[PDB]
Parts: sequence; structure tokens; C-alpha cells
Amino acid sequence: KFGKGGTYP
Amino acid sequence: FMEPLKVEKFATANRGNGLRAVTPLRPGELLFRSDPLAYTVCKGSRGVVCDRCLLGKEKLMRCSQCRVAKYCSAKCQKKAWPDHKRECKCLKSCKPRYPPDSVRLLGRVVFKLMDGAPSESEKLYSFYDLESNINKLTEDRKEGLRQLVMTFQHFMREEIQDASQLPPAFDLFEAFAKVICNSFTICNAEMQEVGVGLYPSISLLNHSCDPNCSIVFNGPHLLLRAVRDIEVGEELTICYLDMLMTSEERRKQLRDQYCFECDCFRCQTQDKDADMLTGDEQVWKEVQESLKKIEELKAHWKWEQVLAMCQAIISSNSERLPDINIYQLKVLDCAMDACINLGLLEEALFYGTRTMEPYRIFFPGSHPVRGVQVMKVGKLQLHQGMFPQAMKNLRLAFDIMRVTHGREHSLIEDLILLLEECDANIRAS
Ligand SMILES: Nc1ncnc2c1ncn2[C@@H]1O[C@H](CSCC[C@H](N)C(=O)O)[C@@H](O)[C@H]1O
Ligand SMILES: [Zn+2]
Ligand SMILES: [Zn+2]
Ligand SMILES: [Zn+2]
Repeated sequence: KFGKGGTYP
Repeated sequence: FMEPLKVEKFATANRGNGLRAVTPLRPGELLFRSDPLAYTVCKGSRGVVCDRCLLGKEKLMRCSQCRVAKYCSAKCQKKAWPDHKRECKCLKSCKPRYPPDSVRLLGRVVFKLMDGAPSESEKLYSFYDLESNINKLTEDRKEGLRQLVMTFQHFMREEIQDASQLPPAFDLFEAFAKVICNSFTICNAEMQEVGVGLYPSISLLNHSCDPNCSIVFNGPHLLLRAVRDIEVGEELTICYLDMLMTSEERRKQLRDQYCFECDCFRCQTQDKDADMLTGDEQVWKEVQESLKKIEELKAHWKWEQVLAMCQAIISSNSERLPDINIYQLKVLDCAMDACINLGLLEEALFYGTRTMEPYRIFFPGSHPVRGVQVMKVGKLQLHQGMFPQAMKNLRLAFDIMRVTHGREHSLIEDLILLLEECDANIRAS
């Protein structure tokens, strides 16, 4: 995925 | 009612453009609020939350035409129509396939660029001002971007057939480069990922693994706050990444995705890396692997599947792998969230308590993700009558979130009420 923020799978 | 702009765009020595304070800032101070230039629900959340307001209302009505977009009300369906009308036929034609988030997002972007009525999101920085990092892009990335381009062209074929139908300054390849580089993951109240958007002005902020600012979302609305005392002319920073990451992992994602290496003190000293990787690599790497499958189930709101996998992993490692290991930690977190969404409150409290001390260590003093976590634990304790602990954790959550979320936030309101209910039972019993 992508995008500043959000969890790290 | 008329708060002045407390921040400004400036050129840094090496980090390109950035954002800095023009006045001294206190923790919790609101610096900037922005609607997105364009935004969309993420793939995993389509049909679970409202396409417009991103709330997870219980029962949603699908758009009669495409039956892809779903809304919580006529109000939301109407308000979203300018954003949806040009994509509806595209989504219908795409079925049963669904386009990648970046392609759907960008599809919304190109029509907003023609708006002509000034966008409040571009007040300090426009879409065209956004960094693309084209010169620094690897060949492997460029090939992928090209694919996104061709996907875009196929997905949009019912509405766009030639470059002449979009502004000349616009370039599709450079656009995806910007999207990859500047887009924001939109999180809900419970800090779940629900969407993605471009916020060009906010995109001025450079990265630090030790930020002085935090971001919290009100639906698609983005709120930027200082989380510590900031001096005049001091650069404002946020953290692009998940906090539960080794310095190696962070270095890798910042390079592969943002084309730079971080030189913050946490990265120069591998701060907290040891604790994160506590335990034997032979053991936790299995967990790290499983984590991918789990996080994908969580993104798609498959809580039953998530719980099953987690308690399997959790029970399997109880004798050898400590909770402070970040991969183990993440599983405990997922487990907790799953139990909550499945009414298993006692079980939730079990997993959630175990995340508390590691969260205190791995997260800064005031961080929205920690605040909300502490809030959930306090609540779970309250539900179990463990009043003094709940009181402790509720106060803590308030202490954090009044800085990260701000006083005006709805969660603070609940928090205050819970605080009162709890403080009553203390003196009562
Ligand atoms: N801490 C940091 N050190 C060096 N470059 C950074 C950085 N944080 C962000 N950047 C750069 O900024 C991009 C993120 S968008 C941030 C604003 C951008 N630098 C601009 O001038 O418009 C990244 O692609 C990276 O190139
Ligand atoms: Zn809605
Ligand atoms: Zn539709
Ligand atoms: Zn760093």
C-alpha cells in the first residue's frame, strides 16, 4: 500500500 | 472565530520545502485544518463505511447505478455526487474488478483540478507544487508507475480518452509519483484505516521519527496540532510511518517510498530497536510473516478470521516470546481490536492490558494512537468494574488526547463522562 500514516503490515 | 495562520511555507537546507511556525506553539494548539483536495474509501473499507463521511454506520444504501459506492444517508449520497458522478460508470464497467486505491483517488483528483474555485486544501501548496521525486525514482518504481498509468487509462475509458480532456500542465505519470509520495492514510476514531486522500498544503510537512506535530482525522477532515512546545521558525514535523518499526524497517520504507534516508536521532542511534526485537529471531520472524495475512484481514474487517489467527499465534508463543516484541505486540493489538468488535470484552481486556507498557515505551509522550489505545483499555476496565485502574487509564488517555485530538473532540466528551462515572464509584465504593 501507500500513504503517510497508517499501520505497517 | 478568526484565528490567524500560525504556520508558513519555507525552503529548507536539504529537505526541499517544509512548514515552520511563525509564532510560538503550545502542545495541543491547532495549526491547520484541511479538507482533502480529493479522497476515497480504501479498498478494504468499501461498503463498510460511508463513501462520503467515512463513518461506519450500521446499514448503508448502495448507489443504484454502480452498486459500489455506499452511503449512510441521502445527504451523504447527494454531497458526494460531484465526486462520484464521473467515476460511477467507471466503477460499473470495472466490475467485478475494482481499481487500486491510487487510481480511484487520482480519478477524483483530475476533475477537482478543473474546479477554478480556489481549494482551501491548496492554500499553502498546490497539487502541482507537490514533490514527485522523479529524478530519484528507481527503474523498478517507474515500471510500476507506468502500470498504474495504463490501469488508470483503462479504468477511466468511459470518461477520459485523451490527454486533451485534462489540463495541459497535468501529467499522468508525474501524478502517480506525487500520489505515492504525498497521499495520506485517513484513519477513523478507533485509529482504523478507512480511506486515503491528497492534502497538498499538509503535504508540506517533512518527516521525523520524533515529530513535534500530530495528525488526527475527523472523517475526511484533517486536523494538524502541535504536540510539544515549538519555537518561532522551528520546522514542523510529522511521522510518515507506523511507530512500531525497527530503524532498519523505517529506513527501508522511507527510501522505497519517499526517496530519502532519515537523519533524526532515533535513526542515528537505532533508538528502541533492541526492545522491539526482544526475543529470538527464529521465533518472532514467523510472527512477522503471519502479520501480513492478519493485517490484510483487519483491513477488510474480517474480525473473526483475525481473532482466530491471533490467539493461535499468541498461545503458541506464550512460553518463549515476550509481549514487548513489536510483531507479537501488533498481534495482541489486532486480537484486542477484534475482540472488541465481537463483543468479547473480557478477552479484549486480557490482550489489551498486555499492550500497555510496550505502548508507553515505543510511542512518544503524546501520540494519538497511544491515547486511543489507553482509552480503550480504561473503558474495558470500567466495564469490568476495575475502577481505580480505569480511572488511572482514563485520566491518562485524556491527558494525551487533549493534546493529540484537542479538547473540542467528541472522544474527549465521552472521556469526561466516563471519568465522572468512574470517579463516582471510587468515593462510593
Ligand atoms: N526528514 C526528511 N529528510 C529529507 N527529506 C525529507 C524528509 N522528510 C520528507 N522529505 C522529502 O519530502 C518528501 C515528502 S513531502 C514533504 C515536502 C517536500 N519535501 C516538498 O518540498 O514539497 C519526501 O519525498 C522527501 O523527498
Ligand atoms: Zn455518510
Ligand atoms: Zn454510482
Ligand atoms: Zn528517523
